Amino acid sequence: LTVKEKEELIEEWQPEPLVPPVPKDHPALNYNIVSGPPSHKTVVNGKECINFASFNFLGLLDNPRVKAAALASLKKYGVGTCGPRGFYGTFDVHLDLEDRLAKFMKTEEAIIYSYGFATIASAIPAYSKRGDIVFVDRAACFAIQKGLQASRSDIKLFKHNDMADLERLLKEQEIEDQKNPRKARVTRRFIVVEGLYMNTGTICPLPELVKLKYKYKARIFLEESLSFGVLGEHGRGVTEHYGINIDDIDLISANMENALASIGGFCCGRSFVIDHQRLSGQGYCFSASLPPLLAAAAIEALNIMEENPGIFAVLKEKCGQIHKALQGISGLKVVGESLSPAFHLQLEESTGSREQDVRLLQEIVDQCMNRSIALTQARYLEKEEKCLPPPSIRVVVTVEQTEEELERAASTIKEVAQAVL
Amino acid sequence: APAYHLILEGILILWIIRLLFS
Amino acid sequence: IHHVTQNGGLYKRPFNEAFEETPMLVAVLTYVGYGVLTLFGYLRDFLRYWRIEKCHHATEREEQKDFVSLYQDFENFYTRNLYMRIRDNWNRPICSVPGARVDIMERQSHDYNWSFKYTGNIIKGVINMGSYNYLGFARNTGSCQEAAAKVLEEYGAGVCSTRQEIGNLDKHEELEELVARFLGVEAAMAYGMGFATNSMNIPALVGKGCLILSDELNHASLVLGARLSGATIRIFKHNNMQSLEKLLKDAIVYGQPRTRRPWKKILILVEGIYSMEGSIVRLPEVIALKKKYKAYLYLDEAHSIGALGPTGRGVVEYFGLDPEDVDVMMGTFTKSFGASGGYIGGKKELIDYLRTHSHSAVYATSLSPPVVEQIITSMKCIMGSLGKECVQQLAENTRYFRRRLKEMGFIIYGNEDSPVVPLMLYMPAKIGAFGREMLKRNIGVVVVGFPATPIIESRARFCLSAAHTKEILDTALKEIDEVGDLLQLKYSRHRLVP
Amino acid sequence: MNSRGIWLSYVLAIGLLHIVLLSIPFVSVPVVWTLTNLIHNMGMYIFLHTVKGTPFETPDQGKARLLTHWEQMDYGVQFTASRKFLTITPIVLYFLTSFYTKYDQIHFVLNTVSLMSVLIPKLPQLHGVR
Amino acid sequence: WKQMSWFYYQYLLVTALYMLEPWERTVFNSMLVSIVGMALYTGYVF
Ligand SMILES: CCCCCCCCCCCCCCCC(=O)CSCCNC(=O)CCNC(=O)[C@H](O)C(C)(C)COP(=O)(O)OP(=O)(O)OC[C@H]1O[C@@H](n2cnc3c(N)ncnc32)[C@H](O)[C@@H]1OP(=O)(O)O
Ligand SMILES: Cc1ncc(COP(=O)(O)O)c(CN[C@@H](CO)C(=O)O)c1O
Repeated sequence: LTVKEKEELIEEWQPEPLVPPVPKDHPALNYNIVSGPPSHKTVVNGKECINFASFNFLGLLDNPRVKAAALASLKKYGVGTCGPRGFYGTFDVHLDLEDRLAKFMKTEEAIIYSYGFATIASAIPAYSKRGDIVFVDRAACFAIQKGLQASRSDIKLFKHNDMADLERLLKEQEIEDQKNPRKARVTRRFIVVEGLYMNTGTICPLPELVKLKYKYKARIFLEESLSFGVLGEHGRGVTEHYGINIDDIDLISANMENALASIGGFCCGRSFVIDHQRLSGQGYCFSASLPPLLAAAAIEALNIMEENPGIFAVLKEKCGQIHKALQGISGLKVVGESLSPAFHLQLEESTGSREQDVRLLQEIVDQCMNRSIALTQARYLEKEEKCLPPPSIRVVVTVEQTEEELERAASTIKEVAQAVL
Repeated sequence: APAYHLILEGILILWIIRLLFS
Repeated sequence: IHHVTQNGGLYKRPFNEAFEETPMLVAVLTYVGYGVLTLFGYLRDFLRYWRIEKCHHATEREEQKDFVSLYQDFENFYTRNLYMRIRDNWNRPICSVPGARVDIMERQSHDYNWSFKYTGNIIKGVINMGSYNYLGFARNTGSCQEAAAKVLEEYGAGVCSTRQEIGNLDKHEELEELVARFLGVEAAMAYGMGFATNSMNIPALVGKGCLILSDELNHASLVLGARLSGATIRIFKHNNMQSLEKLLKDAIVYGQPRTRRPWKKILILVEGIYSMEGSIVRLPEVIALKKKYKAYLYLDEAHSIGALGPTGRGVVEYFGLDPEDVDVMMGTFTKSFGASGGYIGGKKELIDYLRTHSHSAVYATSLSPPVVEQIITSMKCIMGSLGKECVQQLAENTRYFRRRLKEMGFIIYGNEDSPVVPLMLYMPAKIGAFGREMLKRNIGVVVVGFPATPIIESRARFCLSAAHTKEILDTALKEIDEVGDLLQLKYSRHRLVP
Repeated sequence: MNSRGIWLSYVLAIGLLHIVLLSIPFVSVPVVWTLTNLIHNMGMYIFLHTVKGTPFETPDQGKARLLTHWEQMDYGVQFTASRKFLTITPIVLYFLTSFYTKYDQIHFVLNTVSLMSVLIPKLPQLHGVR
Repeated sequence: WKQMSWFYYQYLLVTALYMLEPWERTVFNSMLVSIVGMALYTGYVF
């Protein structure tokens, strides 16, 4: 019954603290400070160096055309919006960019979010509900994993890049379908897949995954946040790469931060599906919209990509020779295809643990800053993760490099890889 | 002037009161 | 000193918050209205097994689409049947800077709101009362905004990297030292979206085996970050200390549901000046009550970071408490500073943990240069020249607008000094009609319903500003009085006659 | 819910279903009391026991679309203040259709049957079977 | 009284008739005249 003298006595209860004491050894703790803009020739900690770890694959960041078109829209709009876009928060630069992205991807409509991590964390759970089943790549990025967790449902992970395993896993759903035909009519299936993964670094097989959707009646959500403005003859995603109609890929969602060098994300598709996020998109309505000087810098960058569709051939040649020039180093190996831009350098013959394994790569990175070359290693959260990648180094190539600066990059890293490993 | 339901019509008053206290 | 309670919390100034009760005549006629719309909803949805009555409207591909209906037939019975009838009152585009008078694009539908066309004419002058423009820092030609275009040249328009790896500029450290001296805390950290300060740092803090003591009507992002954390959520009633204290000493004697063990830690998520019912939290009574039961407090001042107080710093300065008494502080720079993003605030043993384990610092890119150099020069202006003058202006526009609008005979929620003023429209047809009549009268307002608030509690919000003058307000009070008689919105038993 | 306001509309709904279904002089009989019992018991069974789901969109993300209206309301709490009111008032309509019926066992077989198809699904035993 | 134009406007608001299409707002209006028509029918007997 727990009388009033007992219930006051049980107030000796003391809790855990709000935050455990992070150790000094903790790797993330120290952040690099960059003076000036993080352009091609950046200054990291007072060291003039040529970077290989920012994502502006087309430059477009120190472009006089882009910085002039974004200055002319600070002079008539100020900086910020005020309202959350359902309430006087659409500035008409927004209407002019959602209209202009849908014509670039040749679809019917696009929506624009104001932050790149929430464009796909809030677009998965608007469609997927509790009684579903989603088949994931299993090499997916964190932004998908946070969207799948909010869309409470059944998540089933198939192995990396194999249709055999994907097929194997669909056939069991048709078995459980015909064992309860009544309830198999009310549940929808989705396949969530990426093009050019940011972990593994390869492309998914898309032509044999689309003729596999017409058999098992699933739906495809492609998430091309890296291959938007990289792959294809016109830079048009991964569907130009293979030659597949866009009317077969359902939802498509990139972000405007890597090839466009801006802030925020979009999500383009047909108007039957893209017209349901305005009210149920969690991050769309309950949040302020995008500053109109960032939406004017994204129209102008999107004009530059249509003036020369020949910038996509000098990015494919550029990234082709540095992937050949890193094949004979002893200690650490190359993961990714020739046409892919990031290609992180993994560590071959692991020492033993992780904290020791990160410590080996910290010395290779820190030694190269003294030569001329800036690079970083891929950061992760080891505890909140469905499949944890091994430690690696990320090597990001851009168009504003040179054959001479690309070779100097491969010969310098081979000279210090064997002097530490 | 009942016909034949006045017992069950009595127990419906009882079932209200058994339902009410909770 | 002014008022002490049994919860131990003491108030130094009076707390006068009133919430009128529905008249019960109006409350009947709201269900008569909502049922009619529903009854006809089926009728409009009845013609779906015959695609001839209505065409050229969003439907499946029908060339290879024999899958499961993507939207449940019963489902979305609100977007395409009730929202769509009065839909021309929300997504209104703008042609100029959003301070005081603003241009509106004129549009017109022929399909009874299924597709639009933009005529060409723009309403040149329109008093707007739907923009978080406190202290009015939203202008195109200002001294504070003149130093944001200088850093927009050399710096760029967006760092193509993440804070942990090559995406940490030197602008980002000179902001996080300035905020910590603004608030009165030891460290700080800035993010880039204020929605994702909450949905990305609540799950890094609490976990599985902890209790979250939410408030009945919080924002949708505090709801999201408490769902991703895996902690157990219990909802206490709106601004009710008796309902919290019951729910908080019932959770200590007992424990985790099935296993009955003790909880690991308990945190309470509250806000300052809630947007829907604009009302300040009873903050001396939570702090005097979390010291009794040894819980933690997640304060969240987004609608009061520049908008309330003797100098505008916080809901903490308003009550006269020391900030070093609240575990975490949240904030967005979109309301009073006219810039995107948001901070978080606390001790150095917490910000060292959030620079390390938060989801945004490792996967998401950071603030863009130009918008980070606008929050810096606008925060410096508040400390002084003329920064303590525009705060006193917003304090006396609130009082004047509020009593002159309550003496008329409307039903207004909220506290006496809270610059969001909700007017009550308890009918679903007056949502689509109060919004459309004010454009004839040259004034733009904001009207909401079920998506943001309770279905039966439709209202209209009147976010004030310091760029509003006395002559702008009296023009607007002249036209609410006329529309208040045209649709009969004056219904409150009391009437504060002067 | 507004417990005074939602009950008052519900009582006025019975009074409006009674006054329109009254004396109708092609059928000039006081069996319109029995017809007020017949329509309403079949009306409740549709809107509280047949229609399954919720009228909005993504309430709490995924929420129970396989649960009826009677068993999704009030967060599934047994006998609160309104669950009694919804099971005490249709049984009182049985009493009024026997003071103006003056039992004659031909409309009686339509009043007890229409009462059990309302009373049995409100029992807190069977919860999810159908 | 000429002011009957205003009293009809209130009938559209407090019955949610205002936002309904004017090709299917008479279906409601032609029904209620017959409901009252079948209620003035109702009136004589009993
Ligand atoms: C006529 C036309 C009308 C026109 C209108 C159009 C409007 C135009 C658009 C304008 C755009 C406006 C932009 C500005 C917005 C603004 O200025 C700020 S306005 C921001 C206010 N927004 C909202 O508040 C929306 C979300 N609100 C809720 O979600 C409520 O809470 C419900 C009562 C609905 C859930 O109630 P429920 O869902 O029925 O109950 P559940 O248990 O199913 O809840 C489902 C899961 O969430 C958990 N949970 C429920 N409550 C919770 C709470 N309190 N605190 C923490 N968690 C809560 C439950 O524990 C479940 O967790 P799980 O067990 O993990 O699944
Ligand atoms: C606790 C909390 N967190 C976040 C936000 C909005 O985030 P934002 O920075 O994206 O506007 C608000 C207010 N949200 C406002 C934004 O103006 C709205 O109208 O939706 C809030 O109260």
